[PDB]
Amino acid sequence: EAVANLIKRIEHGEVSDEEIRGMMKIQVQKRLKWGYKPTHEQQLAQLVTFAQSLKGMEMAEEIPLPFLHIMCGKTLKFSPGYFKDESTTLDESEVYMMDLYCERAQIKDGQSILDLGCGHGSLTLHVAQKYRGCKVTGITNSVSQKEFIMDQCKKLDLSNVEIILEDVTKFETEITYDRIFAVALIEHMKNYELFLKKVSTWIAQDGLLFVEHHCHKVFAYQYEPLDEDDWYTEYIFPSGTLVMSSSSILLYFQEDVSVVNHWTLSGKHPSLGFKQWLKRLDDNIDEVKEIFESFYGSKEKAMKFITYWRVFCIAHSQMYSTNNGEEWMLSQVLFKKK
Amino acid sequence: EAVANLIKRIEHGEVSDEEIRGMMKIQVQKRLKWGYKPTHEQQLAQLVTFAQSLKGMEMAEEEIPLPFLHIMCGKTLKFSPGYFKDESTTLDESEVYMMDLYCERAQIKDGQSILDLGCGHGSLTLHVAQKYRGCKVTGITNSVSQKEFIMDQCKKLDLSNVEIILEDVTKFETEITYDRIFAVALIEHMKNYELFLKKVSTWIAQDGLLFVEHHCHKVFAYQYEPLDEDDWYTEYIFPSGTLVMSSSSILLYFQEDVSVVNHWTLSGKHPSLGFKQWLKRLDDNIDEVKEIFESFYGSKEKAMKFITYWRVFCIAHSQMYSTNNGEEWMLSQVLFKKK
Ligand SMILES: Nc1ncnc2c1ncn2[C@@H]1O[C@H](CSCC[C@H](N)C(=O)O)[C@@H](O)[C@H]1O
Ligand SMILES: Nc1ncnc2c1ncn2[C@@H]1O[C@H](CSCC[C@H](N)C(=O)O)[C@@H](O)[C@H]1O
Repeated sequence: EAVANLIKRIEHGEVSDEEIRGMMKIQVQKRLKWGYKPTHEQQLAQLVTFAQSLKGMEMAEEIPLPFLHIMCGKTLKFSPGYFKDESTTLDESEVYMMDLYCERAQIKDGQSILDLGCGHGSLTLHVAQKYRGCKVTGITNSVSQKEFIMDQCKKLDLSNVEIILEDVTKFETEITYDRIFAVALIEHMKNYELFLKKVSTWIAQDGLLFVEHHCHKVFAYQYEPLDEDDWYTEYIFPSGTLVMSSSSILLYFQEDVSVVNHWTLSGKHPSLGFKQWLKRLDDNIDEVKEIFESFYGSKEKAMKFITYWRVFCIAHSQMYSTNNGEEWMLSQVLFKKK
Repeated sequence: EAVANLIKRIEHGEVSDEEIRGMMKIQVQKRLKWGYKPTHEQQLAQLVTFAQSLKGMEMAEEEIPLPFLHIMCGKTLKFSPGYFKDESTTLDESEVYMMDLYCERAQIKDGQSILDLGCGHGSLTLHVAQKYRGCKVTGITNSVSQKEFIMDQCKKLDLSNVEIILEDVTKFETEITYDRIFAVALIEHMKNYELFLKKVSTWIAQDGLLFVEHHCHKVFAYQYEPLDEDDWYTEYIFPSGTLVMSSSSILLYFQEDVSVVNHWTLSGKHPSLGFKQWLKRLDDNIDEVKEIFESFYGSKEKAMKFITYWRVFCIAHSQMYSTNNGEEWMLSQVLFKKK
């Protein structure tokens, strides 16, 4: 009704960025009041019941490279950076975070490395160049992502990268790997039990699996609108029904792997990154328009996608900033095979 | 150290119950300030670091008159919390309510083999054996007098499905496996949960389950080390060893040999009310308690030291579990399967 009509106003510029923030603040408080319970007994039961529900699901149920070069940092990382102090640039945050992944996943030169859902190869190429004795295998289901990475290997003279074009949920191999990364991938999964069971078979003897997931600190939820006045949910997530995990949810999925270590990082880090994405978009908006008009085939369709990404950045920067980054945040889990 | 004189003053009856309660409220606020951190990153790191420290430790560190337990405890001599539906619920009712809750949550069925680790005076061992005559129930305790009490109860109650093994659980070797294992208020006596759960996991039969209940803090874990030089509680209540207060989530990090099927907590109101009932029963029978302790401990002064211990124990722990409407210290129940 108005949920369709309010959007078009935003796309015309009738809604300022601060009004967008004010709207998402309303969305945030409704989600938080929905998720929190007055007793720990109820709060825990809500989580366990949610985790059990994922076990009755399937394991799981496009963006122009020139645009990603503008919005994302130099490594095209499609996942948060680590900000030491916001003199930290977007480019610096990508490297800081990937070195943190390497430290926490206990990467050693010479190991075989598997990067599941490698995207445009930020971590695949980071590890391959930093540890030249490693063999790094990335898996992506995107032809253009694989082609970009293989082209980077040429420009960078890398001989130790292989990219496999597959659906991770259907992939099968007899090969095992010393280290497996899944950075911002379980966000696209539903039955974590089946996902971790399959991945576990790929872990070599004494190997490790490192997972980073966006989450809320306490509770988990499917992206379903909260009431009639909720537009964010189906605007940002039009199709499918994905899951926002909680920081502790993977602790309940240790049938085939066991937790070695578990960390969280404050929502400040993803918030600062989304702010940088928006700034880069805005500072180059004319070039963004030409890229999108060429790819999407018209001015109006180009500006709908531009509005999407701006709202995406503004809304998620507000969400992750909530209460000094102590609501939505990042969870990193290190697993060994079990 | 004037802490000794404080202790000797409590024993001679010059420190009121309200003073003990107030002392514990101060202790509680200190422990909470110590444990809580301003960011989840720090809070979680504190818990994971603590869990990892247990993995390098020993499984555990290397006698109460029966007539006293008959007075203080409920009818089944349960040395662990009851479940209070209302505050019409009596102590005796709370024991049965809780043991029936254990049977429900551990999915107990007639005919199963049951192992009750650290069975104490047999509240749950006897509860299950009486309820399910096709079950074979084995309890393990390291106390001769506890075993003898349970076997005497088996005579009185005409039960033939109970065996009590007299053993230290941390050194116990068996190749028997069991459909259901209980560890109720036992890991409170353990340090290396990893080593403990590894050993117990070998006793779980095919498709079997292990049910653990532990007292805990909701968020953080700690060893019973004094917080400062004014802390009397820690070393008065725990005159030996470096025992551990678990957190409600800590066993989630010990799933190498067992994996979590379900996980619940219950409010600190339940243990709080139980300790209040223990104290009331002690006080309502103080003359016999003195008679029992004067005989067992010989001197009226040593008897007073031990009466005082149990009163302070009940007062302080009732206060501790009541903190913030029962939402700080509480009970955690975890159901595990093998592998
Ligand atoms: N079943 C599947 N098989 C392969 N890739 C998948 C997948 N489901 C999702 N993905 C991909 O996984 C990625 C998650 S985004 C993160 C990409 C990369 N890890 C980084 O940090 O930059 C996306 O590129 C998405 O298209
Ligand atoms: N290593 C060990 N071996 C056997 N029993 C032990 C033990 N360490 C502690 N215990 C016993 O475990 C019991 C914990 S108190 C709880 C007893 C019983 N589960 C109940 O709920 O009533 C005490 O009896 C204590 O002495």
